[PDB]
Amino acid sequence: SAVQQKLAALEKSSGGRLGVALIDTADNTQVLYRGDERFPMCSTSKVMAAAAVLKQSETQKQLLNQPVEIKPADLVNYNPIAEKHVNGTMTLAELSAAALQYSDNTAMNKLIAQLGGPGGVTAFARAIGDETFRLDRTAPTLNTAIPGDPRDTTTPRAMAQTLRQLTLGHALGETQRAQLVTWLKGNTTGAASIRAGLPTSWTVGDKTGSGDYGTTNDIAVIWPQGRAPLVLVTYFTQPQQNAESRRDVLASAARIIAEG
Ligand SMILES: *C(=O)[C@@H](NC(=O)[C@H](N)c1ccccc1)[C@@H]1N[C@@H](C(=O)O)C(C)(C)S1
Repeated sequence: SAVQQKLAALEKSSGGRLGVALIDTADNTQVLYRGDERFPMCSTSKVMAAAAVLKQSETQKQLLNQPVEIKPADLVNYNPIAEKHVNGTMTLAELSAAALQYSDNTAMNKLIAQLGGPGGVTAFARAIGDETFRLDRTAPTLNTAIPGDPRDTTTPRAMAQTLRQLTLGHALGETQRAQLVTWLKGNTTGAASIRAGLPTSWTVGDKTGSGDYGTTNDIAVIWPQGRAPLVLVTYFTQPQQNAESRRDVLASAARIIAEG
């Protein structure tokens, strides 16, 4: 197509490896660029963890109100919210909000522990039909993003298909799906990524990701006004370990997609 040429041109101008997957839910067509290649998810895998706890809430009705201790030894590299409740407690609802809207790594590790380890997160992915998603490590070592390392990776095709079933499909209950949609719309970390390349009248819920080798990710569900919703995944990684983040590439990919 024409989007393929411009995405390939954007990737050439960036010096890195770009992966894009779009699903238009009006006709279920797919716009893929390197859609079957493996990319490090970094903190875009947090959506899987929050959705798995939400799935647990379908049986444990009062699970999200359960308090969880935040002790100093739980602190890691980036804890913007959990820093404020040390020697106190946060409920699983506020931990999911801290993980999704502020990318709190301590909040993520608390979701992983609630699920019985990273194997419990991958289990939820297989239970909803995702055979590519694999979580192998806790935060922050899941952000190492070594080239060729299969740990903590997924493909754009699989992540877009899964994100649709969670936010638009019916892998979750209504209260759970609406709670996940509300969380993603309140994200505070994606102003410079997918959101920066979309028409400002479009409402977006998204989750960003960052890691070593300049890894810059963003997955998003997009509601255009007067049009069926869309799902967009943008993965980007770079050859140099000390590479700087490239959120501008994610915006440019979204603009190329939105024009399509
Ligand atoms: C996952 O994406 C997380 N990233 C990390 O833990 C990295 N070790 C890191 C990268 C850059 C600065 C500090 C730590 C969290 N999610 C990122 C994001 O959404 O962009 C993050 C920078 C907020 S940290």
